[PDB]
Amino acid sequence: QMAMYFWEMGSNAVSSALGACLLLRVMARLEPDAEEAARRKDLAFKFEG
Amino acid sequence: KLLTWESVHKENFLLARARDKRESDSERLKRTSQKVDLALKQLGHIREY
Amino acid sequence: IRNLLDQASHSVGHVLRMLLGPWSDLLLWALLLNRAQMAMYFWEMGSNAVSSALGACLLLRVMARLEPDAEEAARRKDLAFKFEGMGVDLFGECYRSSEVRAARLLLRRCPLWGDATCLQLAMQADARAFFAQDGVQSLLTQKWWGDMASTTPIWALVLAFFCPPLIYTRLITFRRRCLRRWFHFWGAPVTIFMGNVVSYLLFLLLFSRVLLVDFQPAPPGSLELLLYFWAFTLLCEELRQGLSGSLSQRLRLYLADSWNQCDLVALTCFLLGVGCRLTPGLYHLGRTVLCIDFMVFTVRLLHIFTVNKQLGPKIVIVSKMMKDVFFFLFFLGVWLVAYGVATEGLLRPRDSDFPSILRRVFYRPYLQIFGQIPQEDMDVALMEHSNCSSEPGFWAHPPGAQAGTCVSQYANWLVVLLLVIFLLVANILLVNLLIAMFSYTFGKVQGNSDLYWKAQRYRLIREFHSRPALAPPFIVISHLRLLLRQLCRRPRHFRVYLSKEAERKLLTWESVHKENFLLARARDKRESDSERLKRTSQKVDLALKQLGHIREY
Amino acid sequence: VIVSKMMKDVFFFLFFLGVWLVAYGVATEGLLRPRDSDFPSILRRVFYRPYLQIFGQIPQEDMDVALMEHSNCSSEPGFWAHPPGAQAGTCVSQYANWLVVLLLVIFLLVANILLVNLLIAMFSYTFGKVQGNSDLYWKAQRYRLIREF
Amino acid sequence: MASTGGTKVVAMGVAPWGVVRNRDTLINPKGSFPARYRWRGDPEDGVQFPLDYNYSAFFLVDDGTHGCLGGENRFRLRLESYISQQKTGVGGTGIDIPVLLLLIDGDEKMLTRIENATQAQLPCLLVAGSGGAADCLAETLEDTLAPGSGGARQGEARDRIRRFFPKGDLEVLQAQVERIMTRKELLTVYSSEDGSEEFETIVLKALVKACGEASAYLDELRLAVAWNRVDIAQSELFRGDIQWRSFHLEASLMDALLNDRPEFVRLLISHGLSLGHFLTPMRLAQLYSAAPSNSL
Ligand SMILES: CC(C)CCC[C@@H](C)[C@H]1CC[C@H]2[C@@H]3CC=C4C[C@@H](OC(=O)CCC(=O)O)CC[C@]4(C)[C@H]3CC[C@]12C
Ligand SMILES: CC(C)CCC[C@@H](C)[C@H]1CC[C@H]2[C@@H]3CC=C4C[C@@H](OC(=O)CCC(=O)O)CC[C@]4(C)[C@H]3CC[C@]12C
Ligand SMILES: CC(C)CCC[C@@H](C)[C@H]1CC[C@H]2[C@@H]3CC=C4C[C@@H](OC(=O)CCC(=O)O)CC[C@]4(C)[C@H]3CC[C@]12C
Ligand SMILES: CC(C)CCC[C@@H](C)[C@H]1CC[C@H]2[C@@H]3CC=C4C[C@@H](OC(=O)CCC(=O)O)CC[C@]4(C)[C@H]3CC[C@]12C
Ligand SMILES: CC(C)CCC[C@@H](C)[C@H]1CC[C@H]2[C@@H]3CC=C4C[C@@H](OC(=O)CCC(=O)O)CC[C@]4(C)[C@H]3CC[C@]12C
Repeated sequence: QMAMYFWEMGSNAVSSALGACLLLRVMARLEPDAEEAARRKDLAFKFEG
Repeated sequence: KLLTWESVHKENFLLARARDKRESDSERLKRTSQKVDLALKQLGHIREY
Repeated sequence: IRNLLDQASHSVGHVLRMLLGPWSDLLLWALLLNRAQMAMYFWEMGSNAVSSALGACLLLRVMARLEPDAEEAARRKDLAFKFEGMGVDLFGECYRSSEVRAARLLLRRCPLWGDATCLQLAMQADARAFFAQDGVQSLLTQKWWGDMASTTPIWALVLAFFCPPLIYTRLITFRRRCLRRWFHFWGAPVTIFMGNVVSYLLFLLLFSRVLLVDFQPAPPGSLELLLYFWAFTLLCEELRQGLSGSLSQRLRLYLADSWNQCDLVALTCFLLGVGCRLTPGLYHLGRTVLCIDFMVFTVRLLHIFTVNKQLGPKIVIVSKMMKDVFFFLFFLGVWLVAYGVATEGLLRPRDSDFPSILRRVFYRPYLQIFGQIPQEDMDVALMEHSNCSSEPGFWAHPPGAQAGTCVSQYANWLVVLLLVIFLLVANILLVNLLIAMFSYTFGKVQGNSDLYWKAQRYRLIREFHSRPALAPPFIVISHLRLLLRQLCRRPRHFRVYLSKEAERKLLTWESVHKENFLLARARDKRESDSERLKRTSQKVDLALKQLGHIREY
Repeated sequence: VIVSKMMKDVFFFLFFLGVWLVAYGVATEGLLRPRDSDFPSILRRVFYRPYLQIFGQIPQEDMDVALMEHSNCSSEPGFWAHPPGAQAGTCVSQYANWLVVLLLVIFLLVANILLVNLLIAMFSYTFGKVQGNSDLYWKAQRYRLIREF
Repeated sequence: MASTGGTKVVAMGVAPWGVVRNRDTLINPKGSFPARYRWRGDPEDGVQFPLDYNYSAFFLVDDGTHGCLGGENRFRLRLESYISQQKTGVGGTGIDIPVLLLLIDGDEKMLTRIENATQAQLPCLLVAGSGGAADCLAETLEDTLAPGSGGARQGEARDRIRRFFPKGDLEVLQAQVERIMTRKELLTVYSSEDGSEEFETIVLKALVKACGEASAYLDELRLAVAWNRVDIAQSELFRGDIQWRSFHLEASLMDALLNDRPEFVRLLISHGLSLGHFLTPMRLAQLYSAAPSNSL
């Protein structure tokens, strides 16, 4: 919820929305469990859409 | 000038879906139930009369 | 129930022998007496909550088969759906938390429900939506690849199957330390199944080898007797499986499940092939039956591959397409009689033997659907004219060997026309309308059949576990271990063991996820817009009662 | 990009036919017994000659004895009727050739009627499914390709 | 049962061991039993009180023989002092936790109970209109220098203590009240018929008087963040003599960030922070230090 708001205040807002969606797909490949990854990868979908 | 034009369209878009959030029927039932109950608290302190 | 108690008084059926006149007990009572709202709550307080949700869904499908009326059964069977779909939703919370410990939920022995495994309680219950969810399907892959890391590739199972040295490599990761590595490879249900596929194609290779070449009228040779010793073990496996998987009560349940019939037809026919092949009189009839017998064993290979995760769903579809074929088979068979006899009546062949008259009214029109249109045998304008008949007409002998020696030519403008109408009905109407029937039912039944194949997948997976690891050529070694097992007793599946202390830690973690799930959907119930209108109307009216007692002022 | 997604449906057709091509092909080659039984030719009449019957090439004169000319071409005690084909064997049998005619009829019902028209049901379904995903997929790929050039 | 959603409120019932009468003597190997208590089975109701099946814990205290209710008192004041030393926030950083005694009416021993709480700096929260120990103290805290008649109330306190206590030794029962009233400010009166929904702010009101200039400045708004209650934090910042300085907002946003709480973050940025004096690189390293240990 805080990543959404910090996006809403800073500039570069299109690219930071894709830059967020970059790292969260990357971090979800680095999570050992399926429950933290799919929660991280769902928050990638929120920054993409 | 590329950023500030784009950040205008962010603050125009955030203040567009916040209006659609507040004017959703799920939020009018949220807000009216926070007004009827708040009107009942004004009725709780006239019962002593 | 009352009569069912009174039936059991003077005397699932074991529940009758167990129940006679705390949470668990209450729940049981509720279920037995259909207290539908109370069965839900008694589930919400007791432990074993996943298995009691499947154990509820077990009995309510059983009780709905024992209800004489349709109104109490369908009310009982609908309350089975509520315990299934809530056991689905509760396991989905448990699987998304700890995939290792939710896997231990299924393989746990609950002491209730006749000490049934939670996967076994779901397949007795025919709970297909419990097998549809990805927590059970991923757990079914792990048992299918039993101690072989179910994200294993397909091709490197094959290379390890033909190289048992390649088992002891960096590949095929798993979970006497040399001998421990051996049995966890070959005892897994992938390697048993592949050993039952590789051997069975070698049965079909051997069967074909003994059918196309090594089948001389003599008394039989090497490769024929090796086929007999082979299919004696296919008779043994199927027999043993059927008797295991009280004697003749298992028999009638074995004569259902229609691929067990095709296992019976194949072997039954096979015998009648070997029995006619060994007698000198019936040799040519003996080969004719064994050629039909090769087809039944080859279609038996199409039932072996319904365990596959890529083919299995599909194989189950083409049995659902049989109602569409039987309409094509009827509509054509109406139209094949209509076109075929009218053609054979218009042109009059002089060779009118019943094996040949029946060949030009069914077989020659049937082959026109598949491109074989003998114009020279039906159209006189492509024939050579002759006075081949003595009857007063014009004839024009056709060149075909089974078109009759001498057809007529009177209305052969119409036979040309009737061919044109036939190709419009058969190839254009009927073939392309069957694709409309296939494309529709493949839309319908696939969402049901893939829902159906999940449960079947589990059953199949479970089976191979009791099946021994050795190939059916070599399974005499495995069947003599069972015959020595029932003789060493005379002078005297998955089933993960839960520890006594690990059981409550399994339960209390699972009962946390129940109380977390019940307090999640109760919030979604209270925050529904139907409930906010429910609660505000209970607040406006209650605020109006505070206005009713100020009106006196 | 779609016809790579249709490969799972072809591989079911390729399996279901390959089951049925072994079943029809060996049972036909076992009923009629050609004397020319070389392994390049025995393998040609159990896979290749049934496979071509799916595509209109149905050699009746090579499977049905009633379209052949009868001869004592073999020495084994039966009735034979030499077929005219170059790779149908010099001398097939004729014992149960009512059934080879019947087994051809069952084959054309499974291969051309069941299997071909059930594959179109599989193609029409997955073209409904995967196209909304693959056109969503091809957009990104389009960009990558564009960037490359 | 009133709010059917709820969050299953937690309540530690610190009792003495020698009072619980239906002690099943829980399993001497390691204490791991799920052993159930026998609840209604007692014809006695004397000095043999049971334990209640409504508390999430029960810190039984074994002073001596089965008897009086005195041993557990020195434990809890030793306990609640330790609780107050413990900090609140993910990573052990934030505020010292707020502990407060709620004084519904008691006895002679209840007055010397809360003297020790003042000695360990506990903000007592006595309720007016209660009775024996509270209203004996509630009449004294409203009897300070400006409402009282100077030194004439020093003789009046002889009378009013006897009104709630018919029992003897009034002299130290007078004398210990001024020992309490040396503190006088780690103590507030819950005004009768003036709270019960404002209680959550009166609890808030007592802590600021307690922290008001040594105890790790509680700042009144950093506290509402740690309680995760948004409606307090707005009305504290929107109203109530709005004189918030820099560092009052600076450490408040830290606990809004370290503890997750994003709705408090939007409030503080709405009232504006520096973000160029806030994002000093110590605080970013502070922000990354509160990552969970078993993370990726
Ligand atoms: C020289 C002799 C000993 C070998 C005889 C040749 C064939 C009879 C063998 C060699 C390659 C084998 C195939 C290689 C690939 C596999 C994958 C295998 O898939 C699985 O069993 C696991 C997948 C699943 O069911 O989930 C099925 C058997 C199969 C087709 C094998 C079937 C039999 C084959 C054709
Ligand atoms: C009068 C002439 C045209 C013969 C008509 C007979 C047909 C009605 C029968 C004979 C052989 C049958 C086929 C032989 C092999 C099988 C495998 C079978 O595969 C499965 O679906 C297994 C799944 C399951 O049964 O659970 C599907 C039906 C099928 C194609 C049969 C489809 C219908 C056929 C053509
Ligand atoms: C696909 C739907 C429309 C049903 C159609 C079924 C027929 C196309 C099939 C089923 C039975 C078959 C017959 C089974 C028995 C034989 C006898 C056989 O004659 C002989 O045995 C002696 C040789 C000769 O002189 O023909 C010729 C073919 C025939 C009629 C077969 C021709 C084609 C038939 C009629
Ligand atoms: C035993 C006999 C019947 C041979 C069986 C082999 C087939 C499985 C293979 C051989 C050649 C293949 C084809 C050769 C050309 C390609 C192009 C290819 O086009 C794409 O989709 C590119 C898109 C992409 O891959 O990203 C699709 C598969 C296809 C049609 C192949 C489909 C399957 C085929 C027939
Ligand atoms: C489409 C699905 C059901 C799989 C079916 C595959 C077969 C239709 C294909 C794959 C391999 C092919 C064979 C590859 C090797 C040759 C050997 C070739 O014989 C010779 O080389 C010598 C010449 C002669 O005497 O025939 C004859 C055809 C044949 C069997 C081909 C015939 C058709 C085959 C069996």
